[PDB]
Amino acid sequence: CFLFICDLIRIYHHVLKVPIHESNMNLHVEPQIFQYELIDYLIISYSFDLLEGILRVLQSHPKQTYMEFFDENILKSFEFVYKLALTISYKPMVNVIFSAVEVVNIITSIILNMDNSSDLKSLISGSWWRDCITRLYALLEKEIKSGDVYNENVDTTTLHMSKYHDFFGLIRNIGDNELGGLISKLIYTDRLQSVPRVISKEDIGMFTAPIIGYKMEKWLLKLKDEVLNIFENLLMIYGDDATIVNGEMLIHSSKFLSREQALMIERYVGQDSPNLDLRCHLIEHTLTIIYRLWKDHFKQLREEQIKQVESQLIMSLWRFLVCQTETVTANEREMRDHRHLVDSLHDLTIKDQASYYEDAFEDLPEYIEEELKMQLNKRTGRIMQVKYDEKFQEMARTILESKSFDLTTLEEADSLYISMGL
Amino acid sequence: QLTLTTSNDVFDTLLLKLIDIFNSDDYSLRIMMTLQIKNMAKILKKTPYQLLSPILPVLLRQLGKNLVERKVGFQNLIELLGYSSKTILDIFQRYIIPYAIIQYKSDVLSEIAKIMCDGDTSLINQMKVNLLKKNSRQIFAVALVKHGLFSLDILETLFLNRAPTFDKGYITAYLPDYKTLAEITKLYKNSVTKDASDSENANMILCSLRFLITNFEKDKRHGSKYKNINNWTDDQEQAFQKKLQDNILGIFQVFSSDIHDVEGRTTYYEKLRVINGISFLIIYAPKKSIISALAQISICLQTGLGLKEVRYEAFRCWHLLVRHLNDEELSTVIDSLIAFILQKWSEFNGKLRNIVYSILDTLIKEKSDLILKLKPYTTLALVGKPELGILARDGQFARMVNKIRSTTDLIPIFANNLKSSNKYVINQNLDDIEVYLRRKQTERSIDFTPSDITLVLGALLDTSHKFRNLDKDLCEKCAKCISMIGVLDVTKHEFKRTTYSENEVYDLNDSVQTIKFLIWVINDILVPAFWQSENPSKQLFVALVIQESLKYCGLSSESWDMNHKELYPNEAKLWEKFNSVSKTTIYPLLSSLYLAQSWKEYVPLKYPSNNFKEGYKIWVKRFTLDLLKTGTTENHPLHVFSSLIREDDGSLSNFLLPYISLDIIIKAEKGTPYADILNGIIIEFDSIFTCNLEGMNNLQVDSLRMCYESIFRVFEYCKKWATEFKQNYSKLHGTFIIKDTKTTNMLLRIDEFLRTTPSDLLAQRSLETDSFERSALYLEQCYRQNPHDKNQNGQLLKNLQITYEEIGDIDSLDGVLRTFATGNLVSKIEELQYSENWKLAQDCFNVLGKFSDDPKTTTRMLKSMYDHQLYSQIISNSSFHSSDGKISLSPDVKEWYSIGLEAANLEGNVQTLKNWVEQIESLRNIDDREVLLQYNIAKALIAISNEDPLRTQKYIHNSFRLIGTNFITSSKETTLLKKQNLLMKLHSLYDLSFLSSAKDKFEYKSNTTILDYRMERIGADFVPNHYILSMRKSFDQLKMNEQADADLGKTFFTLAQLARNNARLDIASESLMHCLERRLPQAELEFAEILWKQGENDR
Repeated sequence: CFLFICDLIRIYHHVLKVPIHESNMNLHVEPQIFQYELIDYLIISYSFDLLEGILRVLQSHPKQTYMEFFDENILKSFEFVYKLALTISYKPMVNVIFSAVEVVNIITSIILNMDNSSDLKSLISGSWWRDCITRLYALLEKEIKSGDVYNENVDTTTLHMSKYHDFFGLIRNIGDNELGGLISKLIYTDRLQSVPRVISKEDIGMFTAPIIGYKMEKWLLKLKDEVLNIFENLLMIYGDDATIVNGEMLIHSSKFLSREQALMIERYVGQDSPNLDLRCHLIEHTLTIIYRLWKDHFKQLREEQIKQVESQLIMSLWRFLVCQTETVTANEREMRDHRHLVDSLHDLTIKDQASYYEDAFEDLPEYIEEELKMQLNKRTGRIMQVKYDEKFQEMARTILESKSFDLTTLEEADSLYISMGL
Repeated sequence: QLTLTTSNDVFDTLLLKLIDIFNSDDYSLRIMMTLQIKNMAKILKKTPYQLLSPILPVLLRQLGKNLVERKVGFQNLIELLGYSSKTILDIFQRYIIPYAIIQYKSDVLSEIAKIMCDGDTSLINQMKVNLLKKNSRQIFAVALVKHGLFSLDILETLFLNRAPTFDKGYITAYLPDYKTLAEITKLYKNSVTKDASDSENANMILCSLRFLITNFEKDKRHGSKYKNINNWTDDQEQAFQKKLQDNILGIFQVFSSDIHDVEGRTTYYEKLRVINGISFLIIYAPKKSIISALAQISICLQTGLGLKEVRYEAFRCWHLLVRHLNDEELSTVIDSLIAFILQKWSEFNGKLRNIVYSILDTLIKEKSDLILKLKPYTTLALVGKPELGILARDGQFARMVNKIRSTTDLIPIFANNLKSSNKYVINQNLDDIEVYLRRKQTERSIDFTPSDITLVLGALLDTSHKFRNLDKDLCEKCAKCISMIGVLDVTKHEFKRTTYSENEVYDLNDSVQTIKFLIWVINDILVPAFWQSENPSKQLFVALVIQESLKYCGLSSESWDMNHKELYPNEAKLWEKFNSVSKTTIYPLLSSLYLAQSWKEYVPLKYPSNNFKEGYKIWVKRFTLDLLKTGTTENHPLHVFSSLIREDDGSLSNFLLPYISLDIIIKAEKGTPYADILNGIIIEFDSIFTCNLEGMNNLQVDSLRMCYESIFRVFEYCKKWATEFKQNYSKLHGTFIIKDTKTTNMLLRIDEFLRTTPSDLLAQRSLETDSFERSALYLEQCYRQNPHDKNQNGQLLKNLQITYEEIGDIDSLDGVLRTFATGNLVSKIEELQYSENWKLAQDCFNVLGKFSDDPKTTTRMLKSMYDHQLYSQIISNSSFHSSDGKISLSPDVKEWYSIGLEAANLEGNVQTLKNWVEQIESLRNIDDREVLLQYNIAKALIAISNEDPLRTQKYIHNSFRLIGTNFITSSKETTLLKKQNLLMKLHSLYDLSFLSSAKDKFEYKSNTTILDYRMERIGADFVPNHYILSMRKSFDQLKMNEQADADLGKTFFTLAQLARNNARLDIASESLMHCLERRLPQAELEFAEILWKQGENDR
């Protein structure tokens, strides 16, 4: 079934290969039909979702039997369809990007949790990985902006989730399912036919809620968590040095960490979106993708590639070590006045969780809500970009301060320490 | 993020303030600035190089003072830019080597040699001396202004120690080079606040101009006294003004070279200092020398306005220019930026709107002579956009506005403005016409004189035909303006028709007609192309050609025009044949010295290698260029014109093709390659005709039509030239036209040129073109030259009737059918459908149409129905309705659907129109150019029944786009008779948008009266009258308003009394019977007139 869905997608060669920009003389005098486009969008989306489903039911088998699935043909076919999905020069369909990185996650997850790990790794050529990881980098350096998720804008920089493919799909419910009413309106429902019922393309789109943009940000932030999660996995696959655990996980991940801190501090604090926390989880996650790269894999972190990011690595670590001062929180009384400013949405979330959806949140015994006025406070600290968690302060400390490599000299280091105190 | 809120001046100043604290020797500031610069770069979607490259000529400029100490700072700058230290240095060598030299003698030039070449083993002496020779012009400039080195021994000595291998003292006599003057005047920094230093350096470059141009060979050494300003006597000021005008067009050539940088060599800092040099030459120069080269700075400031970051400095340069110049000379260039003001007004921030207000108030107070009565379009354009708000500013200007609108006839100055080239003025003219005609409809008195509206209609048709493959939007609004004009009466409205004229016949062998052709080609096309150019390279090439042609005409080198010579009566009477709008722009460049050969990269290509697959405009330019450089040899006066056709849009190549090809014709006794390359082009014509024509979509076949037309033109020009050559040979050289057997040998080669790739194939490759009169000409020529008594009249006729049945002529078609074509009886049947018994042929075709043997005998029935307005019978045909729906993808069925859509548009019935486009939208890829128009009109009508105004506006605008690109063709070639079939569809597209845009009956009644006013310019032919009234009928019975029904009864009564006056009471009755369900009290007389025209008298 996996081989059939892979060459089924290479039959549907042209859905994932529409060009970036059309002709200036591309006259939009046309029947403006959507029904055939809706058919093969459903074909491609359900096909990639079936690839994800085949690999998780193969993931659920007992761990001695994975060699009955994999051969050369599986990996060459998925290499083709993975180059097809995470596109470069064509318009990206985001529906297939989710499943096409979730498949890579299932692969790197079972490589870890099997016994005959070599005969997968011997079956995988390094060219497969160094074609995969560059596309994962190029996915990771894209932007997530709610005001132009659903807008059509400049390519390969904003994960945009186009208007003309906005439905759920098989595994996960990814949009608002605006094109689900048109699935039932694709047939005549009192007739036995072959050609589709005609759907006009320009009727859709009617403007009432940007909340749809917020939950699509939530899915795209989970997508970036997924990408650097499989970075975290294939660090652990190739613990020894290879072609692919090769120092650009300092460059791209440190670019990502530095910018998702910088425009967090410049733009997101006090914007009362629900997607702050996960967005300040990504930085909180990707430091660890720095950290064990720094601690356990320094032998490939080459001397030139560290100087490619000497700005951004040191600045990103410094925005964690700035939080050891902590004259901001220091009490209880004004921190809840901060979470009335930045984190009212999670107050609504925890009240609806407490009164409806959690067994332990009733008849609160004066130790379970002292835990709440501990953890909401450390949460709103982690949102306010001052006072992160202490463990991440240590992990950022033992890269900057520790003497594995001269990031700073001692007369350059105390020039950073004086900008906190110290 | 303080910088992110700024614009060009403040933005570059703040980027400099970013980088001088980037290198503020604290580690924390350096790492934080690297991070913020890189994030600021990536949130602008720019690499940090192209973020900081507009200030790298300023940033590391002072690093040339201190490069040996601040190696770590330049190291930080190169690791921030992400390039190598050499690659940013040879591209910015222009800016620091003029300061690396002139500083103290223990130079950084050894270190810049150490970077600019790798290692000591790469020899630094020759690379040092040729980088010194590379940008020596800027070094000379910096030596003259920034330090005042006005002594040649100072320059020579300070060169020869910095480079002991430097050539011949300095690179000799290169100081009065145009490039040195350009680099002098680029350093004119200026501001709104005139400083003592800003006057100091201005006086310094003015005195360096006085050093370089007026007495150079006298004062190569005695130059230390020229640094003083006020020791300049007035007796040598006119020598300065004389040497300046002979040394100013080439420095604008250097300016034109380094604005329009075709290789991406520099940023816009060069463009800024070019505009500063333009501003200096506006201020500190004589008045004549800017009136001289005005059309240089015109398309310099045009590219300055066009690029985004240099807009404000270019507006300030115009603001300088607009006040230092009178009114009768500013008319040449004012439209090209009034249009840019109006069409790009929206993105102007506060500062640009302030400087453009400062343009306009200066223009309306001090210089109202240009705006009010020298060209009145410029005030109505500014009043026509109330977003800008002219009238609230002055008020006294409105006293001139509210009378200058009335007293100025405005159509013929829309005429010559629509033949422009830049897109801004032909968006402004279209946005002004679509307001002007909207005012003239409700004014109800737009003129129709038996200053004609057909001038602007032909201008619009030429405009839409020019841009059939460029910018669909202005073809949309162009076709919308055509629809606002509507259909003209074919009798009392006619185009220009300038062929009974001088007729473009010019013998290029005698001088006395060669000079007349050159003055005509300068007057009509070269002088307009000299102004309306897009890049300045084309404007310089036009300047070169229009100089060298005058040098051929004996007017350039000898100087006579000042009226102190006066001994040239022949030359003055020759000069008089120009007109003043060409004289005032051709007068400066008599004494110009343009020299733009660009030789020895030409590769004369063998001919039958076709260039069709690239396009038409590539093909005709390459073919014309392969002609005129292989048959001319530098003294035949068409030689310089090759510089025009490496940047042509295809127009000028198409103009010159008959002349150079006819000159290649008249070379004899084969011998030379001149006839051999003739054998190159004949087979090239064989490459044109004997081609594929399938396997390509509707773009490459249109290019093939253009390739047809471009070489039909040379055939009719060879014929016209040979006939006039016989005529003026027998006219003046004696009377009896036979002599010498060599001019006859000239005349034989057109005869084997007009009989190569011969007829039956000119006609075949011309009736598909749609120039049907030309195809009729070739069909008759291949009738007579054929011995017609034999049986070749079977294959000749089945397309001969095609070349009459849409040409508008009938009485020869009916004469062709009843002579030598009397075999088949079906041929005798088809004569009925043009001779008043057409319905006798209709029901014969209907039962021939139920044989199901051929597809074309069905579309013959459908076209014979459509030509006789049987629309309800077309939509009820069983050839479409199998049971309810229709058949699949369409080889010839689309020609059926093109009818079946169109009649469904003309019979307003929402169900048979709605299931019809339900069947259309089941298709896959509608390739057909004709189907999609009537499809979009159909979906516009379905939306107009659903009471949805913006949706039907969207679909009618789609219909305007499709007509303005595809269906519309060139004017001034075709008639109005063949254009009328499209004008009726445009007049039926405008009134749907005009009736849909109405929210109440109060304006709907006014809309109906405006349309009934539009039913008076229509004329009195039955086909467009019935078509437009049928479309109002189809509107009024999809919109179920009661006022729409009261309109609908009126439209049925007007259809009835229309049709009974046109002897077509077959549909007058079945339109009048709709007025009885409405029960009008006027149908009792209308049925009496229908009974009277029927024949029965007593009833």
